[PDB]
Amino acid sequence: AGADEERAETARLSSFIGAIAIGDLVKSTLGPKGMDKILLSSGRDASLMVTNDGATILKNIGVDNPAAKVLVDMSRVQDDEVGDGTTSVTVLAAELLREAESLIAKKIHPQTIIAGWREATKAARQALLNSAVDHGSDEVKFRQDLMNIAGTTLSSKLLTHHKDHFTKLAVEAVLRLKGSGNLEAIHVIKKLGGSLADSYLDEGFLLDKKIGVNQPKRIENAKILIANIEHAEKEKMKEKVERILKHGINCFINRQLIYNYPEQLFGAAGVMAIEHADFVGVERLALVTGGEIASTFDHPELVKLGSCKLIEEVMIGEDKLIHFSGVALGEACTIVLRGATQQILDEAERSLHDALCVLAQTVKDSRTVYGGGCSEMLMAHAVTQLASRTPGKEAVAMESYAKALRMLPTIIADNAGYDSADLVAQLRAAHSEGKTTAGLDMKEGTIGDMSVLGITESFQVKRQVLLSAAEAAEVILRVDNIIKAAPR
Amino acid sequence: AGADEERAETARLSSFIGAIAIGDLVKSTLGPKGMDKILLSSGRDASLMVTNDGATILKNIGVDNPAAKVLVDMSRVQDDEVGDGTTSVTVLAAELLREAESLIAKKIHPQTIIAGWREATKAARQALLNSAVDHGSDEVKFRQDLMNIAGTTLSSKLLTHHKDHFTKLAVEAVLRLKGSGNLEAIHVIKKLGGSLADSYLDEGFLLDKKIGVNQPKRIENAKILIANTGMDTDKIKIFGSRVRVDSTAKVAEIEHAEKEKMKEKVERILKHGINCFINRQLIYNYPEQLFGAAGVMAIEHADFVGVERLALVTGGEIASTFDHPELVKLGSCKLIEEVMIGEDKLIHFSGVALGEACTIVLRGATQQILDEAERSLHDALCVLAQTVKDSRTVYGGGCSEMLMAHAVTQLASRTPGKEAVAMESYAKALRMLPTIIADNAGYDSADLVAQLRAAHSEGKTTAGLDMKEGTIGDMSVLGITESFQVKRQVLLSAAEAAEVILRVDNIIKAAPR
Amino acid sequence: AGADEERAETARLSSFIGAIAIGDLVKSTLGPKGMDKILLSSGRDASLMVTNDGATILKNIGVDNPAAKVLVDMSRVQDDEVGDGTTSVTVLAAELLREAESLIAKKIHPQTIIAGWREATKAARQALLNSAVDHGSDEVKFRQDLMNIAGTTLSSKLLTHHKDHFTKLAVEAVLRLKGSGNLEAIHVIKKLGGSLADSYLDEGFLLDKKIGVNQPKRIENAKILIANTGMDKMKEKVERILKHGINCFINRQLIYNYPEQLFGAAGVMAIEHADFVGVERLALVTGGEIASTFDHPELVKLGSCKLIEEVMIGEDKLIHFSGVALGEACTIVLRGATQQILDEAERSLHDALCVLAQTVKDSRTVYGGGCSEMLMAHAVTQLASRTPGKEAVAMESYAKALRMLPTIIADNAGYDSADLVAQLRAAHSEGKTTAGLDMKEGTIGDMSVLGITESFQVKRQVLLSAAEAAEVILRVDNIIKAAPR
Amino acid sequence: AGADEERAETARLSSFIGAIAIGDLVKSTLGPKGMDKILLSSGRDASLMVTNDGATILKNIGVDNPAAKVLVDMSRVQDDEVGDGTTSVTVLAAELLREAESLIAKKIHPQTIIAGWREATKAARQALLNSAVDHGSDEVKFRQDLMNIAGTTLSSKLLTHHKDHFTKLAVEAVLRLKGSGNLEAIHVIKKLGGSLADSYLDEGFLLDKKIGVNQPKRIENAKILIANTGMDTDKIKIFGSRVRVDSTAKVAEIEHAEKEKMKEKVERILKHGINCFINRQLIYNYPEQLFGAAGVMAIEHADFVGVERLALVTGGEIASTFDHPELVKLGSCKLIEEVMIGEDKLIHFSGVALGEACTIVLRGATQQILDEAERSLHDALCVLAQTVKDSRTVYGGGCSEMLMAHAVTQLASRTPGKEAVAMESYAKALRMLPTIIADNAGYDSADLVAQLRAAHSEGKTTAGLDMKEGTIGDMSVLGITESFQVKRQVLLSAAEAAEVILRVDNIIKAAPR
Repeated sequence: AGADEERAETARLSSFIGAIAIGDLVKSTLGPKGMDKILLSSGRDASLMVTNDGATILKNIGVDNPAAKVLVDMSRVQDDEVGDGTTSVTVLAAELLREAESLIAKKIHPQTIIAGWREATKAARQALLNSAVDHGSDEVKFRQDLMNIAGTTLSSKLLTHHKDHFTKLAVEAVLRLKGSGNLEAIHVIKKLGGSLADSYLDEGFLLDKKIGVNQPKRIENAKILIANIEHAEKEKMKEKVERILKHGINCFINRQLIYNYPEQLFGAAGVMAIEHADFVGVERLALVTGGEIASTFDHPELVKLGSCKLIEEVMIGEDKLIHFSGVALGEACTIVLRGATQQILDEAERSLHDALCVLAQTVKDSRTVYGGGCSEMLMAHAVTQLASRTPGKEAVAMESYAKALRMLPTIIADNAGYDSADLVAQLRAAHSEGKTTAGLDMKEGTIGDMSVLGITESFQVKRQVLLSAAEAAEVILRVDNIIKAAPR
Repeated sequence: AGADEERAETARLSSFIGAIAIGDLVKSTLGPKGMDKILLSSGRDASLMVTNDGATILKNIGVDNPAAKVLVDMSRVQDDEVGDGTTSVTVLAAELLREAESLIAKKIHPQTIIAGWREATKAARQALLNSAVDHGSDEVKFRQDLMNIAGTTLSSKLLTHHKDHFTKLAVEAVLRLKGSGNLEAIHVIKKLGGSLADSYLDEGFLLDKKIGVNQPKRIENAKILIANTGMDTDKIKIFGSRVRVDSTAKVAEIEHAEKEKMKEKVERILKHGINCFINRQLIYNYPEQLFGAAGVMAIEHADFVGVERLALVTGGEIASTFDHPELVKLGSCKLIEEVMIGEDKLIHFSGVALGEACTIVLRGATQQILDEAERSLHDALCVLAQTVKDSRTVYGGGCSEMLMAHAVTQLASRTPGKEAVAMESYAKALRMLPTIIADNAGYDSADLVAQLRAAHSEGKTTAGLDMKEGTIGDMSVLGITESFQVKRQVLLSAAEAAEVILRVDNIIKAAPR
Repeated sequence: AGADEERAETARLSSFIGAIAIGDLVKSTLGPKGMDKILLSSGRDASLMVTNDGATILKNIGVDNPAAKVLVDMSRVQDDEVGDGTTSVTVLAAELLREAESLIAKKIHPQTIIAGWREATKAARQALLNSAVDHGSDEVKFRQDLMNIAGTTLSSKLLTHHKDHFTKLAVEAVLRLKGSGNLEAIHVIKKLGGSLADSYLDEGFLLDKKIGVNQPKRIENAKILIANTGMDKMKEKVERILKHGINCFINRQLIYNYPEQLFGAAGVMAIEHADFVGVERLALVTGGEIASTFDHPELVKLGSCKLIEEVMIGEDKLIHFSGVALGEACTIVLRGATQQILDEAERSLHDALCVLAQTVKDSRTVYGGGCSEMLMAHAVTQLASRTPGKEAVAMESYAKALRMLPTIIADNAGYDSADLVAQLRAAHSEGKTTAGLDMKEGTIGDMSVLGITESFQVKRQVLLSAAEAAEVILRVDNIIKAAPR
Repeated sequence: AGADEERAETARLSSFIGAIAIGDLVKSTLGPKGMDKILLSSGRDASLMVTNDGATILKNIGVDNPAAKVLVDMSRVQDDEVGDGTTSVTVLAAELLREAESLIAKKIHPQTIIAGWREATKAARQALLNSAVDHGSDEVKFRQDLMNIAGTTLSSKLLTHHKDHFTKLAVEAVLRLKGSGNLEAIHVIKKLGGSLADSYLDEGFLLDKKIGVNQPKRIENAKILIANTGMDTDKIKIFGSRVRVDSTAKVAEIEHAEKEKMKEKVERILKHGINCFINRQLIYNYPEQLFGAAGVMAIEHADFVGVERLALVTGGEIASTFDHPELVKLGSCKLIEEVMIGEDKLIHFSGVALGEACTIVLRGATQQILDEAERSLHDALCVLAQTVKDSRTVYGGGCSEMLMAHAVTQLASRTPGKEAVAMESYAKALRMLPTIIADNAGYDSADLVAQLRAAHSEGKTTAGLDMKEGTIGDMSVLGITESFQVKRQVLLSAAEAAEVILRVDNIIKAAPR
């Protein structure tokens, strides 16, 4: 018999070990004091990637022979419906495995124990019916629009002091982006500087390049041009200007290298040109400006369409950047974030991305549950009764699944800056009482009414995680006759 | 000549160790709650090969120095007559070796113990034409088409939580396939996503490739072109040099030649009404612009295995140089289209006039467990083809094995000297199988042995090992049956294979390399 | 992904060691007795670079595996806003790590302590707004212009013999600079010549080139031509040239020899291979021009006429562009004995140039010499006991961090630091804002009389930077770098 | 390596060690239950050779420094005269060295003992004409063709279950081979598919090659063409340089010349009706297209040994340049087809007018054991031809050996001791064969030797060792007899082979080793 064939302690052990390694990096990731991690791999890579977004980093690397890559793969499917909030789904699945060592002690066919997954099914649907849910989300909405879930996504981030304001801003972006238009060209970049808003909302696309030191500082009623013996050269210079002056051209964007002679002309003319502009920015721009047909210098007049509300290069603080705004279409937009400048700040890139996808499905699902772990504690109180009442080893299955839910309250609290045991202690009493609105308040250090906060979780997050968490655990109970394995 | 010299007992030890190692990995697999395990090999494979079928996994890799690969090789010949169901045959041979320690204490000649192997042929009587087996297999059959044996083969396999449905599907595939044709062009692939059914049973042949973004979405009344030689043209055997030509107007001569190559492809193609072009290799860029405007869909670097299968299905192609079109090419016309299965974009060839060959498509939840379907798929194809045309089956769950065991113990004493001891050791070899079935179950093996024997001795052949139950039950209610053929060949298989292990050192042939 | 992984107690230690190593090198660089440090590297380094200014040397090199480069990187953003004065911000951030040993003694959760940083948010108020004052820096100002902060800024620098005079000069530059809105046109170079003044203030831009050992010395009502393309034909250049009255030609590249004979007879001074960077500033200065082919003259070119001449300075002969109409851009020229200490001036100026531009805009400053530093410590001690407690242990620890600064300033000076710290606190608690550490005295004295003051901006930004940067350290692992192994 | 450091008596030891090493390996080979051995070597070999025939493996390899190959080399001359049957002669020679230890304490002139070999001719002239004999074998013969000695040759080999049937087949092969025509063109190969018969008789020659994917599947009324020179054209007597052409304009002239080679082959081909072309070497690509359209099957790189044999079979041909077709070549037109032996593909040439040369194809149930058939077949082919030609035989199963042993023991003692001691040592040497026959039989050796001697001493020549019985039985009833020639020349040759052993040490083959 060839190859390494493992199922029993052998499969379970490897599954066990894969889950424990992932949980330690991820646990610090969740909540207000969530920690940013940068990964550098020695060999076959040359830089450190900053991602404290659990979904993004896990997808990127297939580090070991032990099983975990497939478990990792299913999270992204989750991340398109809701996906986000905080990365808690992976952590819960991992701890479920730890009780399995206890299971070897009971030394029997563990498949009967598989009933825990059945238990997961009732518990999953139970949280889909029991408690209070939002009835709002009218469309546009005066202020139930945000200050809610994005804030919870933001809760996972330290930057959430001035930032909670920024989170509010993201819904304005979604309100403009809904209906017939698809969830297309959305661009966000953080910047160096300090103001009350700590962010500006553009009515257009944001780019980072400059023609040269010479040229007009900014342009208004702007026109945009996008392009795919020495005396003879001058003819190229003049044709450009002759076509240029009549239009009133204010800005030129070129995907590739730009010839030096025209640069001189642009400065005097009052026209801003961009050398080697990135192609991806351009495609988003075409949808935004109304598009144009890009070919040879014949491109001018009406083959070119150009929006003109306002194009300017503005110092936001440290580094100069160029702002395109006021697109007539409204389908494609850009949001500019600001911060104190840290890896923790790059964390915000995750948060907003997390926020845009969630609202798209918030209107479509018309269903939500309370955030801050309110949903999770309530399920736990109900499941505890269930374990003892049922007969057999089935009860063992049911009891272990129930205690898994305990960690979410603990994980949010641990990164809070407050002691988890007391938190776990106080939290359970409130939820048991039958008070659904009450949950974990990171800001107050204890428990409070999150309805006021407005924090809510989208309906899709609870149903996909609970059913799919099974892969981590199914491997555990296929059989447990305990023989070999190759631990790590 | 060439060291590694072993004889008698020294030879037995290398042999003895190989048999014990194989049994523990394979033991887990047998029965309704069997085992599926993930294989990593590193350096030359770089992926997870989790295999349920003992036969499939054993053939793929020759892991170590001790001899066992040859014993493994023999199982496939058994498979190419049926040798599947649930893997049990390898285990019987392994336990044969344990009695050998007993044999040294015997103090007789060890090589007429070997004559015991002819006894194994005699043992064939116990499992052959002994006990009623099955009825049915009318042809096309309304309800006996499946939900029987495939389900049991699958029962030992984990995938059966959703795969038991897949198993039912496979006989539909055999009904279309069976006839004087024999067994060709059955193409089956696994998909990285899907629905509850987890399989879609396509009308014809399924391939996954696209010409490029520019080109028409569908073609109908389709013509198919297959070429041995690529579209690419230039260098030949001898470059003649990397060239620049002596002036301005001769550069044009080389450029012009490329245009002709374009011209031949369009002129021949348009008359035929060419809907799709499939080439097993690199495709030259110039023709690609042409195909888009024409309304023709081409496939770059199509796999040769897919192409040959397609040729049988379409009606064949004579694959030569650009003269290849019109009648040297036989094109079947129905529909060729690129469709999305439910996730990834694939191209479907269907509506084949021949009808001889068909394609099965599988879908899943994206895990190690999903790749399980790929291996189990191979396992399923073998069971169903044989079950319908052999018109014979035996009760599963080890029911057949215990009944045989009761009769064999009696036989050894009955014979006189030399014949008696050899045959008895073979007889006890049947006893481990009941134990192996129960052990993977998660239920107590010792309890199982005494209760099991009592039901078989009594005469009720239906009773067997019920893993779901944890005790002994009625096998027939389950619908668990084993192909008749697996038992007939295994008895012959075990006899020749078991003593291979008793004579060992390092056995021959592979085919000259 | 692989990497090197450290967490909670072990990760903190690596952070701990990086902070302590930096503080010892930087501590010697504070106040009138600051020590000059010299460094050498091989590969992309050409020669020994010696920098008093902590920010300049730290930015240049990421020497080893331990984490510290990002903390270091941050100080420069502060520098554009102000940064300098004396390097102390790095020291305060470093010492806050010492209380971490105390945190293990706490034995619970390091995150809760982090609340003190919020308490610091309350700060940047009580430090300077309240407690210590400076009422002045009204605008331009007759005598508070200098003989103040620059002297302290240069105190850390050994140059301060002749150099303190140089420092006085720097505030004159700010006065012209203030009004329009922002800094982006100041150029500073050092010369190999020597004089008591040790510096000349140029009303325009300074460049170091000559046409050749021929051509007129002086041009009048000068017109300036800048060309993108090289001169590498004779008649076209002269015909266009004569009509303009062309006094000087500057080309950013190789120049062709035939033209050169013509320029001398005409009475036109040309510059060969003038650096592009100098030219770009000149364009803003002179109104700019479009530097095209030989169609360049007349209208596409703009020229500023005042005085362009070659004048010897000390030893070397330099060419002076001056009298710019715009007024936005100005050039500072420094001269000295000619030693690594002289190069120290290059390090030293990027410590005073930035401060002054900011001094007019803030309209606020604080007394220097650590006067602000001890007073803030007295105020913060009260805060720890008043806040109920979680925010208190953390807050008290921050307060004691301020105690080291008085000690570091004294240590540099050549006096017993504890005695110094001791005498210092009594004067600050008294209510006299002006009183501070007088290193020359060896005791405490009136900071205002010898003039030292610190920009308001340095203290308010540092509080935000030192604190927030320090907390990222406890949670952050690996830090951006190559890290093979 | 310089000085061996062995002295006079120890010189004897090197001979002594060589004899003991060889006897154990050959020991399993003898008698109805024998073991098959596989050898693996690195250094100018290939992949594992398996030899049941002791003579074949010993002859092929010069493994080590001690003397033995010269003894070994001798067995082949025996093989031409008779050879095979079972390998026993090597075993007896090795045994005689064991008594030499007894001889050292026998403070007696060792060379006198040599006279034993002088009287070893007594075994030579006494075994001959005083025991058994065969007098039949008329020619072809209805039942004496086999089911005799070949079965005995096979008996030494375990395969005797399915295999004894195969041995019977071999005589059919010898009968067709007999007449005034010569010993030419015999070829045997095995197939990996199971059948009870395990063999098929092919009327013609078997080869395994094909023209390509295109071409008619089979041909009928076939004409065969063999070429001494390759289809490839360019080199000629004078190369014309290794050039090509300075552009692609002038490339056309060279290409045109190629077409003429294509034309000559078709013109000559069509008139003849040519159905198959066989060439021993590389085949040029251009003609390949021609053959497919014409309907002619050609073979690329055909092996020369098969070809030469084929020529005798087809009536032959004169192979030279392309002038070679029509009358210069003679072809046999019965049937040439590529047929699948239910498994691995191969091509069959059949219906030869000459009848002089024929080929045997064997099929295997599934094991190492049927490569054994290659091993076994060689033994069966040679033995039967000898039985008819010699017109003499002796009883098998060791019947001959015990009788002679009884006769030898009396002569030594009753003659003068100088000639007596030598003779007596020789006598007990014959004793081991009875022991080895029983040893591989399955019964205790001690009991067997004892019961054996009493029956032979009494006077029944027919009685011998019945391995199936485990005791002594009537040899004649089982039909086992040994060719008279195997006994006749072994006694003479063994006597002169053993003599070279005691006196001479170091000896071996060629240098580099």
